Amino acid sequence: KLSLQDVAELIRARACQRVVVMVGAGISTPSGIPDFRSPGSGLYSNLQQYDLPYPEAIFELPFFFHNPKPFFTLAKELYPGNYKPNVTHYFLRLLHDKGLLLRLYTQNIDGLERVSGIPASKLVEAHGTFASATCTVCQRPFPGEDIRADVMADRVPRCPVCTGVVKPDIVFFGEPLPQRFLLHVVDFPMADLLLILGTSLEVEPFASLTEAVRSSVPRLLINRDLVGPLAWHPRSRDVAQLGDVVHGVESLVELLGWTEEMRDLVQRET
Amino acid sequence: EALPKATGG
Ligand SMILES: *CCC[n+]1cc(CCCCCCCCCCCC)n([C@H]2O[C@H](COP(=O)(O)OP(=O)(O)OC[C@H]3O[C@@H](n4cnc5c(N)ncnc54)[C@H](O)[C@@H]3O)[C@@H](O)[C@H]2O)n1
Ligand SMILES: [Zn+2]
Repeated sequence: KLSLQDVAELIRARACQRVVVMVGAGISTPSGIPDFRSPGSGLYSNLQQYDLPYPEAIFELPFFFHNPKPFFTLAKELYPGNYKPNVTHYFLRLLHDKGLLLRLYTQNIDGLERVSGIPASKLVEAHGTFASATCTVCQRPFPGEDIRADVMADRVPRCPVCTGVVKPDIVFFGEPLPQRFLLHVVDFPMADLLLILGTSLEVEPFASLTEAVRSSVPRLLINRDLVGPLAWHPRSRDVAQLGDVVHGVESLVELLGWTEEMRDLVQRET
Repeated sequence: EALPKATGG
């Protein structure tokens, strides 16, 4: 089997020059944002006070059309927080600074990839963004700040033209993904390394991307535990660094010899 | 038609 040191040596020799990355909410728990499925602390274990038929309903499009108030109540709790990127985000920026990042596919809606300096064309926000919004009736677009302003004032955002409910451009369950998700069609067959960080690989079609790389390509998981195909459909060149994501990234950085570059980047940015 | 919908599976 391959080790983490083997992956670091492949990168250092530039045998791997074209890295695709898949991330989820586990990369932002070190920044103070809860994930969805962790025992005790995950969002799905902490929605009892909301007016929901079941927890998952708060992120489902048909329920949003039925009653959007629980979703906006929850959003009011994320807007004020001044979350910052952590070492995981800056490591992905360092990959770009070294010319190794092919594309970063994220499920997160916290915006921290952009804050850490990943350029828009290298980034696929596969489940959308709070940065923009769309009227659910007339489909007119609006900046995300308008929605933020209404929500923090305890109002459901309504369209100034038709009075329909205006929704942030996040992909709810049951909603189409953005067109740029289709970059995966070319990105994954030519990637020469896949990095998977902080995700349960439970949501589709995002999770199916893990099988789109070639069988000859290593898949490196940095996560608290084995998940998805890495758990039940493993491949011979899979590597798992099971533990905290910041500790795993710092270990990889040390094996790569990138400690000075990481420190310089974090200093500049913080 | 080519754009997929998000599911729990
Ligand atoms: C088809 C579309 C489905 N979809 C849409 C969305 C987004 C809905 C809107 C969200 C609004 C959030 C508001 C928050 C307010 C907060 C106020 C304070 N989603 C979302 O659900 C999916 C979640 O999947 P995930 O893989 O990203 O997250 P999980 O929690 O399921 O798994 C996390 C994973 O990471 C590990 N882990 C956590 N912390 C770790 C550390 N420190 N180190 C290592 N590993 C860590 C956990 O053990 C677990 O394995 C996404 O698709 C998201 O977009 N879905
Ligand atoms: Zn409208």
